[PDB]
Amino acid sequence: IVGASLEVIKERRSMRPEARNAARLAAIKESKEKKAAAQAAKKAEKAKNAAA
Amino acid sequence: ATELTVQSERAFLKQPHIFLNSKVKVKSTRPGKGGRRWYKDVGLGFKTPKTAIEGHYIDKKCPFTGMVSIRGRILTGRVVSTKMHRTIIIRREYLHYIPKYNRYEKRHKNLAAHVSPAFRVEEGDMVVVGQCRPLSKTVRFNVLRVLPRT
Amino acid sequence: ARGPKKHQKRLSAPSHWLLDKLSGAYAPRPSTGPHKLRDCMPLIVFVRNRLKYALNYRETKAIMMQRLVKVDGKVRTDITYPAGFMDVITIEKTGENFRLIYDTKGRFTVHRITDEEAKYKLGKVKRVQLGRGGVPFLVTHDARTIRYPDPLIKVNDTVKIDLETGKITDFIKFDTGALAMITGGRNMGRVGVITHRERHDGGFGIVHLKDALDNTFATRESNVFVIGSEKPWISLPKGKGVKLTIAEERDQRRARALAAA
Amino acid sequence: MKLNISHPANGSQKLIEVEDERKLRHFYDKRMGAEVAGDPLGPEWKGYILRITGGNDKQGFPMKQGVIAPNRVRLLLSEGHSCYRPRRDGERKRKSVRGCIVGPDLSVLALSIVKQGEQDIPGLTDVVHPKRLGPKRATKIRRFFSLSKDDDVRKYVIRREVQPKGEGKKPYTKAPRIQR
Amino acid sequence: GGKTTGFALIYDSPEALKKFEPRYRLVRAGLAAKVEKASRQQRKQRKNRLKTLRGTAKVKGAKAKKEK
RNA sequence: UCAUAAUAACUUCUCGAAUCGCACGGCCUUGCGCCGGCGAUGGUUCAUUCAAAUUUCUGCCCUAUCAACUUUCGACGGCUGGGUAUUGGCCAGCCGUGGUGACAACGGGUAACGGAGGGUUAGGGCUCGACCCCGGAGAAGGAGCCUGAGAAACGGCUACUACA
RNA sequence: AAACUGCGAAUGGCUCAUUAAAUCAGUUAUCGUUUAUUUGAUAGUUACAUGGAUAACCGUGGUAAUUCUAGAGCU
Ligand SMILES: [Mg+2]
Ligand SMILES: [Mg+2]
Ligand SMILES: [Mg+2]
Ligand SMILES: [Mg+2]
Ligand SMILES: [Mg+2]
Ligand SMILES: [Mg+2]
Ligand SMILES: [Mg+2]
Ligand SMILES: [Mg+2]
Ligand SMILES: [Mg+2]
Ligand SMILES: [Mg+2]
Ligand SMILES: [Mg+2]
Ligand SMILES: [Mg+2]
Repeated sequence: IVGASLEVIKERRSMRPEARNAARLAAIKESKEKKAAAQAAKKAEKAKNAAA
Repeated sequence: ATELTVQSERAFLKQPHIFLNSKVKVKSTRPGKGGRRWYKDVGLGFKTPKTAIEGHYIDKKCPFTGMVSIRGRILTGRVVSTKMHRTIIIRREYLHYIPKYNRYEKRHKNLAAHVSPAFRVEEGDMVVVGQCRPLSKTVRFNVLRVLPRT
Repeated sequence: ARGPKKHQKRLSAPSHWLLDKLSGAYAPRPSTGPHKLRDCMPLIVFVRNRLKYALNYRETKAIMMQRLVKVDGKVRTDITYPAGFMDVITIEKTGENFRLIYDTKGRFTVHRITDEEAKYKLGKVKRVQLGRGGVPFLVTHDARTIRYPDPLIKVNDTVKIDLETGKITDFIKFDTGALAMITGGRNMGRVGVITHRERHDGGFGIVHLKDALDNTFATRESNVFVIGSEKPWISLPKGKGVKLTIAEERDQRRARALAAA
Repeated sequence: MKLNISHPANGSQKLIEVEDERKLRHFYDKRMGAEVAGDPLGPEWKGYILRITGGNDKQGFPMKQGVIAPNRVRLLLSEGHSCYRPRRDGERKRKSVRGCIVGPDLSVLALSIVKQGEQDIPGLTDVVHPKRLGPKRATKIRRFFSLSKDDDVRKYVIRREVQPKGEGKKPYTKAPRIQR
Repeated sequence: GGKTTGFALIYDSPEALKKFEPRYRLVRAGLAAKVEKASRQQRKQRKNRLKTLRGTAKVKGAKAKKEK
């Protein structure tokens, strides 16, 4: 396809599964702290509720 | 009416949805429930003739023991022809008013009605008819009562 | 004629809409809905021609797009919505409620009502029977269907509707001595007490009423709408539908004029 | 007599003009959708087998698969047929189409390459035309890049870099709206 | 006579005026400018003239080069 | 023989939601866990609305130099089916011989679309009504049909005749 | 923008050729039928999401001629 060169498509499709597994764990982790940040932001609203 | 036999035709004549061959015999007062002859009452103060209840004729156009309901106008008349099969012709007379000359003239119309085997109709008789659904090309009425002779 | 019609010619509209014969060639042509086409009150005509809130059509259709006006507690957004007898129309921004009822001359009139009483209705029942699954139900004159009604309730009666939960709080039997208002025929706006009823087998019975002023009149059952036994539940408009003849109508008109000034 | 030759694999097409009839003799009496050998056409076509895809008459009428005649016949073309696009639901218009048996009367043939040969074509098989866009459904993307049930398909999607006209700022990225 | 009668509208806010008041009166008062358009017949001619082109009718000069 | 319920079975066989937008919420076994609001678009049956198609009774100008008409190849009625959204001589088979008329049938004329109504006045009448309201029919003359809830449609298609 | 899909295009407007129980008028029936739409009720016998095409589009043609169209590559 025009967007991706032949080398890109082969390497992308042929990425090793072990690397994919690591990629999954890496991707999930930032979302996990971001969700914990979501509770921290909710605590920020909780502090606003306490203030007023 | 005068009918020699009830089953004198190519097919077999029977009332629809009336079960007639049951192993167990049960006696009930209801007309159609037990398996014997079925009949209804039209209404409008019209009494079911006695000959209908014990008669054996089969007719799908009679208001009694039939599948036709009566609704609409009720008319009366004089029979003029009853010499065909299960249908009669009655004659109705009235007066039309001409406004310019301040007087009337007679006029008449002819009507076709279905007659049930329950009644016996002769020439020059009073009958009362009721409207029903189209039964033929030119038949839309059914006889209900025959008035006594003078 | 190759399908259903969608245009209505002026000079053919119902008389009680009170539309001028000039200033245009067409009429609102009310859309299909819960009420009969012949005797209905289109929302556009009511808002624009009677209350005079909207000058013309363009902002008249804008009003419903703002969802300001509602009928029976539910907002309607179509200009040609068929309103009818006993329906309640509520405008919250200005803060009042209206009920559509005939006057003594046979046309709809404006009638202020209080907020606490403007939250219920009542309607005559058209048919009662059991539906699918053996569940009994009834339908009234305003296409209200209600399941599990009181088994004693029969046809031609009237029932009070909450209009918020649709539950059958109360009802009125149809018998002699009740107070009724006529809804069809030439006797538009009359209110009377049932004197006695005579029936004809085969359909099209007639009923005889008697007014408070010892007047007498008769009408078909399809045009009688019982609204109470005594002390009618709803608030009647001014004049109570007594149909004074023209002689006293002119006498009272001059008496009121001289009394005021 | 023109020839429209296409290579689906490389996405490349070309048009050739042929005026010598004995080279075109072996195409005669063939049917639509058949297989033919291109050896008599010329030395550069050795080892090539072609599929007959269609053609046009001198008058401009198209060929229709399934009608056996060397002349042209009138038909009542309904909706769903090949050479008719109705302008209204259920409307049918009578048109004229030419049969599917090849003959000397037609003006242009259209055909495609089935099997690559030993020789190369100077202007047909030496270039490849990029596909304009890529897959748009989640299942298709997963099947294409051979992912598994849980692999966060959201990251794996083709991106094309587009830029504005002359604002002087950096270009941005646009995405294909994964469906389902 | 020397008396004259007309109609008046009073609005709560100027923005409320422009939200509900018709445009042509705005042009009458000078608050808003008029809209420039071609005649009704020329517009009608254009709309039906573009019914003979299929796809991307905005530019249709690609078929001018077919004659060579 | 209604609404509705129950039993024994059947079906190239249906429907019972793989759709979209705003809001950012609440629980503890803290898992990218569970629950939760208001709208749009659809969907089986009943009711309603706009209707549509058939249908009962009575009412239309002049003419007898039009007095008997209808049933070859349905004209009147009975029965069994087919077809239609349904009744019905609407159609296919079998069996009877009927139906209308001097109270004007049948036929011929109409410079005849029907009605609400216009003109003219003691009263009674005579005459007009293509035309703004209601109903019916047609798109040069005949027939046939697709799509669609709805058309025998013509600013939809097919064929013939005559023009072009 | 373009294009697929949905709805409407069977309403309006014009004319009076045919038509003498035919159309039409007032009055009845549908327990003899169809019904888009609107309105109100109403249906417990891989699932964290199934499968192939096609339009728009790129690029190449035929005919003096029309809102005529072919074959090839994508979603
Ligand atoms: Mg019309
Ligand atoms: Mg009745
Ligand atoms: Mg039959
Ligand atoms: Mg005789
Ligand atoms: Mg004529
Ligand atoms: Mg007229
Ligand atoms: Mg027509
Ligand atoms: Mg036609
Ligand atoms: Mg035209
Ligand atoms: Mg038209
Ligand atoms: Mg004429
Ligand atoms: Mg609904």
